[PDB]
Amino acid sequence: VRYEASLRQLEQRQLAKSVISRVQSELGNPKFQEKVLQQSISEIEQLLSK
Amino acid sequence: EVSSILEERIKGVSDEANLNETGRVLAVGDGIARVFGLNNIQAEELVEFSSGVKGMALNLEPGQVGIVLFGSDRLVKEGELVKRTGNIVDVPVGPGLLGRVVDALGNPIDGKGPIDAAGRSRAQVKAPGILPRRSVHEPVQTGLKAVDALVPIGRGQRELIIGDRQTGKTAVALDTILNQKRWNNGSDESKKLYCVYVAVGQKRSTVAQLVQTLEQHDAMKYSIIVAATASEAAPLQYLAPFTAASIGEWFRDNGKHALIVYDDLSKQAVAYRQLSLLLRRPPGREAYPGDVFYLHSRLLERAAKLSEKEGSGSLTALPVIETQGGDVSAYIPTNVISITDGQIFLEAELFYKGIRPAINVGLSVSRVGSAAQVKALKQVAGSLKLFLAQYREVAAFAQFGSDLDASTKQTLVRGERLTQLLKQNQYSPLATEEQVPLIYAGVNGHLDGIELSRIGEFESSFLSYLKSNHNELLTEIREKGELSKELLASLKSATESFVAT
Amino acid sequence: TKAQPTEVSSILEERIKGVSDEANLNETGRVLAVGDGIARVFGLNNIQAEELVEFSSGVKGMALNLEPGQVGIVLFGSDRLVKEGELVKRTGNIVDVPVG
Amino acid sequence: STPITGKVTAVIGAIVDVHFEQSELPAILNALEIKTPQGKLVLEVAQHLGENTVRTIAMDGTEGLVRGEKVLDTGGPISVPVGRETLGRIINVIGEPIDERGPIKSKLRKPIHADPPSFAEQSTSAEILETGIKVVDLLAPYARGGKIGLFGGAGVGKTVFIQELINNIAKAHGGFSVFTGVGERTREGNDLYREMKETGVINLEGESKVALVFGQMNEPPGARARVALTGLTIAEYFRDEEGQDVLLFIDNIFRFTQAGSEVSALLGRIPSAVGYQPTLATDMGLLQERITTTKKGSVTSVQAVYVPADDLTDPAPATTFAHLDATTVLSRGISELGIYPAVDPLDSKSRLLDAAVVGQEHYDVASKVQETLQTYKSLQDIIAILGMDELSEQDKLTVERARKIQRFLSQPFAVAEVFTGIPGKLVRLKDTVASFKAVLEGKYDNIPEHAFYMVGGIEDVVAKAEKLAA
Amino acid sequence: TPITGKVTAVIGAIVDVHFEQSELPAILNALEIKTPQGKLVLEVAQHLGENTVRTIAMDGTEGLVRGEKVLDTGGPISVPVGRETLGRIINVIGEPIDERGPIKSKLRKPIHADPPSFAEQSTSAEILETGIKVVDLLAPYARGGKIGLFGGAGVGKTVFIQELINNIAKAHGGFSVFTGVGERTREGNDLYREMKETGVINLEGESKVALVFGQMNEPPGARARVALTGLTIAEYFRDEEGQDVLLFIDNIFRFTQAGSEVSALLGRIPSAVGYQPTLATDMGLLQERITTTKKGSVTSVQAVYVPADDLTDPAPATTFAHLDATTVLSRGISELGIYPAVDPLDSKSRLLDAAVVGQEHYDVASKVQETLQTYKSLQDIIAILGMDELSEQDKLTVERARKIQRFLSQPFAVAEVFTGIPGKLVRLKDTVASFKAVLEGKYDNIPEHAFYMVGGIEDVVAKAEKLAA
Amino acid sequence: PPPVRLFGVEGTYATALYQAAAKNSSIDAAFQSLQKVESTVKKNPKLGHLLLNPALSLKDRNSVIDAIVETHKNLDGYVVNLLKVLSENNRLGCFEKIASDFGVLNDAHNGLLKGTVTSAEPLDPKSFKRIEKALSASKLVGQGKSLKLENVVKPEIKGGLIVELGDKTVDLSISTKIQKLNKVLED
Repeated sequence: VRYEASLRQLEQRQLAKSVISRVQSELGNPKFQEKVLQQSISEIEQLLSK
Repeated sequence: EVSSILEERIKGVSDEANLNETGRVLAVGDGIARVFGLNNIQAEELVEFSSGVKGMALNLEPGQVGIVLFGSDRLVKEGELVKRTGNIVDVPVGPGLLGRVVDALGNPIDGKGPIDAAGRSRAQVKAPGILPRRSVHEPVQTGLKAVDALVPIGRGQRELIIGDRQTGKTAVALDTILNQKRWNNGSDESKKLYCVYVAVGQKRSTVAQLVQTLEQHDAMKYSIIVAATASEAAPLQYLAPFTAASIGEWFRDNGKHALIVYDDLSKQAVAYRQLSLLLRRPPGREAYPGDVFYLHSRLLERAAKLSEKEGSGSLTALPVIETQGGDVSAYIPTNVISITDGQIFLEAELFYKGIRPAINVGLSVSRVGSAAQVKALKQVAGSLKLFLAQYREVAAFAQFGSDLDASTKQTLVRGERLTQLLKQNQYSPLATEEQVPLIYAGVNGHLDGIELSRIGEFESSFLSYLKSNHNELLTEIREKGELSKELLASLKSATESFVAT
Repeated sequence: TKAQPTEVSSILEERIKGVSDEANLNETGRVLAVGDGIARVFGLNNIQAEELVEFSSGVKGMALNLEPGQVGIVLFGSDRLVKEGELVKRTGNIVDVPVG
Repeated sequence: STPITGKVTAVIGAIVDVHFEQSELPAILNALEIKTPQGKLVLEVAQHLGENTVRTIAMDGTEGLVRGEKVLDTGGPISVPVGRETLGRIINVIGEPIDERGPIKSKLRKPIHADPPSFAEQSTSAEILETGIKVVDLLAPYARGGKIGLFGGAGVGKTVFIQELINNIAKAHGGFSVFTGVGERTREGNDLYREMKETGVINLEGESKVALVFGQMNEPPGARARVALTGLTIAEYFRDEEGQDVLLFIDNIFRFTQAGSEVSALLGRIPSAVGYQPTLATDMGLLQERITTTKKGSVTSVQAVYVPADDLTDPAPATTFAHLDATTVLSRGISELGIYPAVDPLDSKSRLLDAAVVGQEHYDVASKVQETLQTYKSLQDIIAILGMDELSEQDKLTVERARKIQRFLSQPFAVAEVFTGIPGKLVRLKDTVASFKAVLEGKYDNIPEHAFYMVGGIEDVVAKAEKLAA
Repeated sequence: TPITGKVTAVIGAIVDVHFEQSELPAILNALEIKTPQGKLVLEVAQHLGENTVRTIAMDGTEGLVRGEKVLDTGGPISVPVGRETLGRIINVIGEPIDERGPIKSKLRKPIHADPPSFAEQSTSAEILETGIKVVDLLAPYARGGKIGLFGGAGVGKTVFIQELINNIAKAHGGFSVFTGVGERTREGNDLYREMKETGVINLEGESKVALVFGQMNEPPGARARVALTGLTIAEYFRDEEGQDVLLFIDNIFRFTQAGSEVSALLGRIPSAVGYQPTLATDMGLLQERITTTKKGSVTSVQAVYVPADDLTDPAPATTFAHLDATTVLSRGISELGIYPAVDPLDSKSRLLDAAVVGQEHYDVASKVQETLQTYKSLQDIIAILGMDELSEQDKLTVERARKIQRFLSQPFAVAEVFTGIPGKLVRLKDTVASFKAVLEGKYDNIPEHAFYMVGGIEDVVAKAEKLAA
Repeated sequence: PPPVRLFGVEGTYATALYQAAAKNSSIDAAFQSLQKVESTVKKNPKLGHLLLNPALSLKDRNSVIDAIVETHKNLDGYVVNLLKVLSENNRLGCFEKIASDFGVLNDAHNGLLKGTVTSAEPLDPKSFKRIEKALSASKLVGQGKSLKLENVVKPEIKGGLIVELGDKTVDLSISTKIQKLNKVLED
């Protein structure tokens, strides 16, 4: 049971480093451009709703 | 697995903030940030710095609002934006706190899953008024015979455990918690004290040993452990008693009786000192800021025996103050002494002398007196106070070692035996129903005869004997709680019979 | 920055407005701020040390601190009576008591 | 006038600074009210710092305040309500009944601050109060309209001592009384409320020959400071306007000193000796000087004082020590001896104790007591090492009388028919002088020591001897 | 990160840099000013705004010219850890000052490391016997524990630690860390030589010990982060290697002290006695980075230079709080000539219990405590009037206690030079027996001098014979 | 009364200048002339930089002031009285500081809202315009104060945008979202 619980934690930190790898992938892409446009228009909708 | 559900929850937190107040960090250092902005800002507010650090705000200045970080500043950096939570500090309060160690912000640090919380409350809550209070009338038995006899504990009382550093300092308190197993296990809710042990400034290892000890005696099934280890922030330490108090108030509010041990407030003072001096507040007396009395007093006054219209609620408090070098004139010890309703002075010399628990009976008072002492136990221990007082006087004369008269030696002989009678084994409180006989024997002078060396043997044997024969009698002492003429006679006969063993 | 009566915006505002001290702050002073029974007055340049000065609250004081740009009067009367900006005529006689 | 709107600039502590509107000046010792979700927070103007920025002290909690927010000016000192309607309710510092007997039906209000009566107004007659408590009566009689002072330890039955005084003297007294509690525990408060309902000095439907101003320690230090001033103003109304005699009581006045010390620090004043406020002398002076027996009335204050760590050399008790007319010390040792009253017999001095004033007989008897006890103490060291056998025959008889006298002081309190459950005793002044005279003459040297313990008069000393003899 | 700056101030060893670009390092980042003295390593401690940080300088700051170019190394200083540390003396920076050239680095880790969580804690219960009689009798140690010493430093304090190293660390084996904050350089050299001689360091072979040494000549600021550096080396063993370690710290007063020096310069309102306001936090953080996790158990030995030997001083006081066992050693007991000079009424361990070491041990200890406390109690009376004027019953107690006091001295082999008496280590089982007999007065019939400066009960018996001749 | 007090140290000087010039009525003239002399102080590089740092006398300072009013005979008289104040207080190190502050008070008096839309990279002009429109549309603009939109480039704020103006910000940067995602996914 002790190693089983440890293995779940180990899986989570392993999968955490994959999040870092994925973060580098997103910020590399022209998703870096395209999602900024998405955020921009979202701020237009939101701040206009104020 | 568990990861997929957690990620789903994380994806499930979106939705823009309108950040109606911002401010830019500028002077930040020493863990005490100061931000410029925050035109709207409640006092004592919780502000989330954009770095995942949350800090309460304690100084509002017409330049820079001084927000004390609850985190380390190694995650904070200059010019960050801070977004005001818009809620003054609050903690989850509920029944689920029973059997849980929780840190200041109510995260289970024993990680027995999320706290089952029936509410949230606020750190500062005004104390019970004169009108919603009724006089104390409910005993609390610590299972330390000397404590029960000399400085009886009731409910809604504040009694200060004071004395030299960690002279099993924690252990003196822990014994009280342990004896509350007898009622707690019992289903009498009118005798149920839910116990909250607050540990401020202690290292994680100390706390861990304590919770383990509590689990060993299987008492953790009624304990709430509020902890603020020494690693954790000075602001969190400062906030830690006040959030413990609110946790107590949920019990108190429910009318359920409870007891809160605040061990040790002395470290709260150090924390408030650090906090104040890096809020640049003018240095107070003995470097502890001059409003520490107010800080401690407001905390302490929230334990009370609420009126019968308020359902006879009662949070009981036991503060614990370490005296540095036994200095009772130090500003922080002096302040606390005034606030509290008792002193339970522990003396190091008597500890070394082997009187454990160690109580200097002259420096110990219960100003709330024997209104909360068990009625039976009051009768038996009636002249115990006088005897001990005589013993003290006699002992002083005895030092000079002048040829003492027989009257002085009657006292001396009686006194010596009484002292040995008081002694009890640490981590092993004794049932009050079976402490009443021992005091009867002593007070009715049967033990005065019995040789000092074998008093300890006699005590053990006497209990065995009463268990054997006068177990009908013991049942009556529990049941009727006042020694009637018949009980007094039965007890007198039993003791007399056991004089020669 | 440094404590000056030019910190006091009203004094300062007169200076920006090109209004001068004109023997009402050489004579005569006007309180800048009163706390702790210690009015700190801008003016009174003719004051002699420890001289008795009388407020318009009828309070009398002596001027233990003579400081550059402020004269720290100590009130012989209650703090309550005194208030800021108050004309403080210079009694012009160092503490003296009838003897005879 | 036209409510001066102020915006808070700094919430620091009790100190909250307000930036009142330009061209409209507030004034020293004014009262500001800030409308708050819970009541009106009262801030007392305590400095002007210029640019219409005042620095004011809070009298209620400062939590949740938002920097800047309208602050109305109600002007002048905090004005409490005074009246004969004030009798029979507990009234907090900001002048609101906290026992919820509905809003007090004000006749007049008066400011918390008021000027001490002038030398001309003050004329004080020497009159002798009777306490009934034997030790007090013989060894430091109290004086009517006095400024009695209960110097003593922490709650060493401090409350109890005052309670005995209220039980005897207050009930007896024709004047009103005001019980003012400065920074005291709500357990003690609730007990006092209940007890004074029980003793009927407060009769909720009936009349009340006392008013209460309960200020408790769960109030901000600033609020704690002006509890004293409030209570005093009620007394002034009684003294002056109602023209009656009073019997003021304040408790515990170290809390008054302490409170002032704290907000001094907050006021930014450089701390004075042993951290006390540098204004301690004048502040104490304002309180004491305000309390006096004028032509208008007479007020008999009994003020409790807590001597920190029983060191009277500490500046706070020492400053008070001068200012109070009829000192009484309650000492740890005497309490420990099991002698309750805990009054220290050789450390009790009263202004009226002069031979003419108390009468020559009273004086002579008490003089003999003082010498006997002082002798006993001097010889105590000798008895300690040498033993009693090496003392003079005369000395041995003196020691025996002194032990008897020591426990002859003991009297059980009426208010310790709870504490000890032993019926209280009120012993007539003349009777005490007579009874002590007998003892000194040694007309009870055939009486054992414990037959003097917790007795009353002469009759009691004999009776308890007969009882013990059996 | 390459962030140029200029040196705005050099107020002591607390240089302030003013970055000219709007990229600003965070707090606890590290900067290198390159000079003809090589790099000087500084660590950001405050942000004072306007692109002006204020940095603690961990190297000497003499010769700096204001406006001097700075470059930001970024993040906390990263020491190099491994097993390759074992057999090195390393400077605060991490430089190999034992001049065995570049340390073969595996992982280089930040000096600042958050203390392991409440969950990670694992409570000890081990008995660790040192064979020192006074330790064994009065307050047994435990593996993973935090052991504590108080008194004058290297007045015998250093020797005590050396005795502990001599006993415990060969038996323990495995990794061990010696970290000496502000120690006397010559004493450190002696230790280095001695360690090499006793093969714990075998430089030809492998060393199962590593060393960090911070000389007291090192600038105050440097001394502050000697400790943090050592703790990192320990953490690598505790965590990554997962093998039980040892740790020695001498003096942790120097850690507090160093902080107090920098504190003033940093600009903090001085707290009582003059100590830094961050005294409680800094000590707390440090002492929770030394702990026994479920990952590993690290026995630590901490040495507290009590200033003026006043325990009431706030820095020693707050140290007393974080220790698991202490054995305060008193100058008075030193004057009595008892080496080891441990005060016997001022020692405690949470390991002295009648469960932990059993009732028989506890009973033996109880009687010792009572006897000695009586002896202390009668010290006044003894001085004012003769011992003959004490009660006969008491005179037996006094005679016994005088014997117990003399008995407690145990010659130490590390102190063999100083004592001139060959040291002796006495078994834990033997110790309980020896005291039991003495308490029953079995061997009380032979001079106090017989008990003086000698080992176990058997040795005393023999020493009576030696005296008898 | 100024249009909201801001700045204590140096800003009591600015406040005074403002209110004094409100009583002069001409604040704009004062500001403009101050701006012009301040600009020529900055565009005086020898001793208009190297004697912005006090080290010389009160009398010498006065003579520097005299040179300054030779440099422009348009400076009103209130800002010439401001020169007197600064010379008398012998504080020249807060002259441009006061200038900036007076600018803040002045343009508050003029009523111009200030803002910035910090982003990772300079945004589209269509984005600028859309945001300008949005901000004017929003209740934040009182129709009495007209935004400044200042793009700042801050790659450290990795992607997204953060709009700032008033004490109100909306931060939809990528860095913050990543930060939060990571943090909660470390939980």
